[PDB]
Amino acid sequence: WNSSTGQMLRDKLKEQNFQQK
Amino acid sequence: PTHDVTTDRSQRLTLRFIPVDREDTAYSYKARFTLAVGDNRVLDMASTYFDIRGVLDRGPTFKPYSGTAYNALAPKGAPNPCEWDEAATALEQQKTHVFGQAPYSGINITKEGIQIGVEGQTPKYADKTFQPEPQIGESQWYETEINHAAGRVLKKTTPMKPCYGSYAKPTNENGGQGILVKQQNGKLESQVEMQFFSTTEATAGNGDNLTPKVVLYSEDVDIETPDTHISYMPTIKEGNSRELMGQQSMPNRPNYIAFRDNFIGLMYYNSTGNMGVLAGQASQLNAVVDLQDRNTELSYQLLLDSIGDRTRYFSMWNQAVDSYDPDVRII
Amino acid sequence: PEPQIGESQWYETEINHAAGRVLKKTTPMKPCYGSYAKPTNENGGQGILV
Amino acid sequence: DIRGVLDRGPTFKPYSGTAYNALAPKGAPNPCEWDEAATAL
Amino acid sequence: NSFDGSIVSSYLTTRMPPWAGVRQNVMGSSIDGRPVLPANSTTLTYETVSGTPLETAASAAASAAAA
Amino acid sequence: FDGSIVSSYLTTRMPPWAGVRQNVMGSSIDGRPVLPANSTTLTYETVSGTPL
Amino acid sequence: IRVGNNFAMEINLNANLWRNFLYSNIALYLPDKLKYSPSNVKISDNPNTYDYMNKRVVAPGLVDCYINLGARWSLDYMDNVNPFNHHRNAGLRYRSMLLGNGRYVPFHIQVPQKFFAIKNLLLLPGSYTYEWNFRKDVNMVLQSSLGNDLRVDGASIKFDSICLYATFFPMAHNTASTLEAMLRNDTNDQSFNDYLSAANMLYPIPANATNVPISIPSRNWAAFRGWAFTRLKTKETPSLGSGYDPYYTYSGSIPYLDGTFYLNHTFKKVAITFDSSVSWPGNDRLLTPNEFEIKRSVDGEGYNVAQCNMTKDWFLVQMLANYNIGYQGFYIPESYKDRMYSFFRNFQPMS
Amino acid sequence: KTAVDSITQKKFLCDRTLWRIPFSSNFMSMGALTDLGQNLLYANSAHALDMTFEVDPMDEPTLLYVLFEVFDVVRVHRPHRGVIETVYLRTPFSAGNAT
Amino acid sequence: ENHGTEDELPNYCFPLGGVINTETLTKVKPKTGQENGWEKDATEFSDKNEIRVGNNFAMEINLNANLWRNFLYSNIALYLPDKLKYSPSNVKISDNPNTYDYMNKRVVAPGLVDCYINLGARWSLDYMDNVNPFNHHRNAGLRYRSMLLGNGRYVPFHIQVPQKFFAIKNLLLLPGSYTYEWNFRKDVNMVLQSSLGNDLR
Amino acid sequence: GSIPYLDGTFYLNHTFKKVAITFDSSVSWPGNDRLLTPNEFEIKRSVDGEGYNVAQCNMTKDWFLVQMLANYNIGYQGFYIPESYKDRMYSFFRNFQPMSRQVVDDTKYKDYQQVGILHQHNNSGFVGYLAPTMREGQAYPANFPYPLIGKTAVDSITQKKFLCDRTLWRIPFSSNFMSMGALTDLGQNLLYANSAHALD
Amino acid sequence: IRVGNNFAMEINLNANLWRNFLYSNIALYLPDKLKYSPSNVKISDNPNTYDYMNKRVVAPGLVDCYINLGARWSLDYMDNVNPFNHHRNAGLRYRSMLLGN
Repeated sequence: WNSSTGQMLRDKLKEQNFQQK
Repeated sequence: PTHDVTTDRSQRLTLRFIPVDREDTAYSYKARFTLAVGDNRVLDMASTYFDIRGVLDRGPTFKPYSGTAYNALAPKGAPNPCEWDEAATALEQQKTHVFGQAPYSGINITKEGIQIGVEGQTPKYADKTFQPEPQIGESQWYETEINHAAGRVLKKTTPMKPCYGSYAKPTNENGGQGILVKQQNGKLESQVEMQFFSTTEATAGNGDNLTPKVVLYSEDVDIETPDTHISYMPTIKEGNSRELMGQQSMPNRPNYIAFRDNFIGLMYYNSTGNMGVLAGQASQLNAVVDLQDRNTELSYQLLLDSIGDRTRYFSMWNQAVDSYDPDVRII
Repeated sequence: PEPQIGESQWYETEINHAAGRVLKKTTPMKPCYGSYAKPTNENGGQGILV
Repeated sequence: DIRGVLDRGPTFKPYSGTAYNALAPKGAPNPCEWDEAATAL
Repeated sequence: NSFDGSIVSSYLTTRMPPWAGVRQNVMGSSIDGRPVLPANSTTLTYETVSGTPLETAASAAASAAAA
Repeated sequence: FDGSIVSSYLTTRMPPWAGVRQNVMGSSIDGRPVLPANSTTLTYETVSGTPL
Repeated sequence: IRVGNNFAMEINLNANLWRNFLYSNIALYLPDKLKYSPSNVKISDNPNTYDYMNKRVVAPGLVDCYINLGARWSLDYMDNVNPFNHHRNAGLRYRSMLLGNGRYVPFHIQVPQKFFAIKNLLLLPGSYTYEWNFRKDVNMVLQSSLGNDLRVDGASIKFDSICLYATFFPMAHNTASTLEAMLRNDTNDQSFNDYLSAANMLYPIPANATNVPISIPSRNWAAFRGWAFTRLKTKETPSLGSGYDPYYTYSGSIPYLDGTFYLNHTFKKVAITFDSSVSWPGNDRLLTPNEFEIKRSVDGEGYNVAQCNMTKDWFLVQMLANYNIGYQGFYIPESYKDRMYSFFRNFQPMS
Repeated sequence: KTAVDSITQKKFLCDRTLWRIPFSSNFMSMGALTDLGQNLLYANSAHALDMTFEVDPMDEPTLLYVLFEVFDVVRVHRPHRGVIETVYLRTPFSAGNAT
Repeated sequence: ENHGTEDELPNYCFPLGGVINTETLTKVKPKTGQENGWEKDATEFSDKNEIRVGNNFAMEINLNANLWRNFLYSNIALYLPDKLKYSPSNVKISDNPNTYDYMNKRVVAPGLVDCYINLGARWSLDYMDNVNPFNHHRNAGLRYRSMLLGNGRYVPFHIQVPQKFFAIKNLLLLPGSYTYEWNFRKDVNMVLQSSLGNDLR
Repeated sequence: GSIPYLDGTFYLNHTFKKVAITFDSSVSWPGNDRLLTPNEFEIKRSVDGEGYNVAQCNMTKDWFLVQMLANYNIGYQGFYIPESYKDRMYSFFRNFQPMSRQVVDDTKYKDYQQVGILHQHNNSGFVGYLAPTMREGQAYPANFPYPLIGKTAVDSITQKKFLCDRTLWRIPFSSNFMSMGALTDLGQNLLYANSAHALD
Repeated sequence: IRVGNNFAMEINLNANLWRNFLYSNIALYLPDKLKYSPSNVKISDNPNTYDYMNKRVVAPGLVDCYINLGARWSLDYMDNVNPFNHHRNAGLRYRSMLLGN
């Protein structure tokens, strides 16, 4: 757990839709 | 589909064109090729590429690994076990002081050094070369009296250095270090002296078994500090001194070296001085008219961004794209 | 005498003349962690003007 | 649809590291008393 | 310089000409690391080919002449 | 010493908007000294709290 | 037997790790003017040498664990420093490791053709000559996380042999012949256009300069498309024109070529004037109908948006030009329109 | 509780991007050839342009790079075997003297 | 999900001076003739030298377990329902169970959640199951806005808000003159969002 | 452990050297001299350089071309990263991994010393000897990693290899290696669909 | 009163943390021909028993922080070792924790 816990949490957040409809 | 797609006659897929003219220069390189296209096929120039190979010297200042490589776990101020000359005020008398450890716990000490073990009935003694290895030490946390101790310590000849990052290449397969200079026919004998010590309490032991309690094996290694620099030298003067004992090290800054993304700049683009030429060999009029106002590199960069995702790495074109860590740009 | 500057060498040197800063009994004790005291003089000292 | 009982066996361990006195030094002995031969002299 | 409070660039500027040694005057460097004096240095008026390595000392030629 | 004409290069029109000419210690409404335009402390907005 | 608790020592971990990361990855990359030379240690005289930037010390106090604490706010000194010249550059890391990890490295690489006229050209049968030139300038074809002048250090590159490879689709001879015949009419002629479709020009800016004028003589603006501009550090764009330009004593990113610009927030205003009298957008379109006010710092009429200091007009112009968004309410554009170099993806308000 | 008086600073970053000022009437991308580029006021008679950039001060010397976006087209033609003839063009900032 | 800590190797602190418990020793030379004889060194070699026998003094700490324990505590334990935490001793604590001071001075024993809770199990704690999970300092959505306004107590601000009513959020307003009055809310607890839910009012 | 025959997590997929296909003991299948080495496919080239290598690794250009064609039809119009949807998890380009490193040239180094594990001391004096036990020994400069950075970097040689896990090498039975349909054209000629054949 | 600086001890943090990652995540997965049998401790004769795979020890010196420094490399011994039979397997972790612990 070596980090700033910033972008790390936002990246954890990236598990959602993206490309199209 | 069955017919009218692929030919049946023996036809190759990839053609390798040997350069016809080539010219080296102190700062450039020109290659020329005779692109021949068969009489019944069409070549898509997009598949063409220049395959190169040669020697690349990254230079002394290429350190791709952040931090050190030698004795990293050691404290950044811990000095290597060393001896050094020092002005003596007792009675230019230059007495020497010794600072070092002794992790090895042997059985007995004689004038031949520590007795590592027994062989048959004859006592066996450690080799001057490597046998009191720095790594092997006592393996019991609770203190136990050691009546015979051994260890290695650099002579005053070798410059003193912090343990952090200090390294000296080995000389003999057994993992020792030690200048192998000899002044004789077999001019490769190791010059390792054994230094003996006893308790300061043992003074009036003349005739008494004033046995040496700790024996130190002295070396002279080719010490190096490859990737670290001193961050605090207490005294400007050179040589070895008690003052210099406190010097502290620090790893050198990381520094990566590689080719440009998409091999940018390796080919001469948008410079009419050195312009690529493509022309039908029957004539010779170049069909590539390039200006100095146009910027082909950036244009290809933006085009690649437009077509494909600019995050996947393709090692062939060296397509890895520069990017900073967002937690560094914005705190 | 300034909080941060001190002896550089870890090598013991048995200083014979030493100095430092200490809080008087007027100021309540508190622990180091978190302790803050606004500065008064431009040289960075904390102090208390009367 | 299956219902039943399985035994993962004694050699199942999903967590690395230990469960007890994890912070303790790996050489620190428990407070114990033992017997030994005595050379009372 | 009594704090001249004039606009730092009021005259018309001209597009930087794209060729060597006109972008700025800084101590340059050779291809292999030799230092190069700035563009506006006097000593760059002429040309210094400075081909240093002569042909190898023809002591073999002297011996051949002797023989 | 110098001995060259003051202005040989062509001279462009002064842009009309504020803070282009005469970089000096300006002053906001009701005192409040304001640093000149080419000072690095004017690359970002600086809004205060209570307007007193 | 021990009486009382066991002797032990304390150390904060997370704070220490945070300090280590902050120092290592920011404090060492401050502008050199904030660092000072060491004591009793010889240092290189040339400021571009690796040695100078390695043995130069920077006090940790400048950036400790308590800098702008609680705030998402880039440091002042760093937002002008190139951020790509950083040993955490993911692409640079990947490329450096891909080449290897030693000082002396043989290489066998394949270089594509980028010139737009022939980049996708469909060459027909015949005998064609093909010659190109390659640089051996280390400062130009190599990239260094520190930007130090490589050739001063002693980096060198040598070519052994260069060959050309081309792949032919084994098209059936009859169809290939028909296609060749059909592609040589006066009508079925191939065409291309450079993707940037530009005309780059550059203009010097003196140090500590505020205003930059520009003029073009009586051109004919037919089929003109639009403007596009940014700002570069002169210490870095390299003089493309000749061959070796001696003076390119820097080896980091090349925002003129790599496309990694970073000095785009230093612009304040842009004025456009045709025939020295008319302002181009000057049909009273913008709120300030004569300038493209990008960031107004002091002014507080209430024109900045995004809780930052970019004016509404400039934000609207960027959004319109990039995604045709702005006349029917702002909203995050789709990932399929916001590429990596698109405006929105790199817009970061701070406070 | 003992917080000191406050001030506020706001700035922004925008990297890897080029500021764009499209030469269109409504700034929208309604085509490769913008409508304003076809106006008789611009397509017929000559004009001259003056711009002005006001930029932040920096210690290092810097350069402004302006990129007049222009059409840039190449047409490749091939009458017979081993014959390539190309016709270049860059319409707004035309390049090349003729005869 | 407590996958445990990868603390196979031991981690050791060390004296910054290389070694501490040194022993003052004197160089001794072998005698002549007498095999077991030994005479102290008379040639110039300082008779007082510091040497360490055996391994160097050092202390141990399990880093990789301590990091996990700190994370677990700071991100779960302090967020347990108040009925588990006990009030401190000799410390003047607030009385309102919503004031930030009460939520800050309440001490929760680390034993409730330590390194060994549900070891190897992927299982949310039953207590935290009903507790609001968004009221947490790791809420990226909250943290982004909180830092966007700034890290100070006194924050001048400038915002833009949308119109969200479905009937006019997309109305194509034809030419004319219209009145467009709308209300706004001044209650702190409604327009501000806290990570702990403390009564801002 | 995972059962690559079932799970699909193949991992020993980078050890193949060459594959030779022969019909009726006389005819090699890619027999119209399509490949650079037309007699047989060359998956990875061993220590040998005469031009054939791609992607800064030890895979020959012909094999890379064949894989890319079989998986994405890329290759007759210049290589480029295929679309995301075509590059599924159990696909080729996703798991392609070229590597490289440098080690000490044991021959062209004037002072080489093959030091085994039993006698290399780094971080000496602060780690257990050959076992994760308490720290032991004395501090000392070290001797094992031979450096490859700085003025004292030793002479070096380069080793290149690659990994391609959870994937299958594919050799389509089509006249141009490209996927034109489920029923490949070469699979329905009146030479492989009329008379018998045998394969080696 | 204290004279001079305060007593203290030093420990490299990130270097030690990496040792662990390397060791605990790779060094234990080297092929058995490198690991050597322990001393004065029993061990199953069957080389497939969990006890054999656990009791057998592997020297940290094989893979410490200084292995192939700066090189994006895969250990030769590990090239042929199955990489999915590893306790970091995300799918295996999820499937094991789904049933319980």
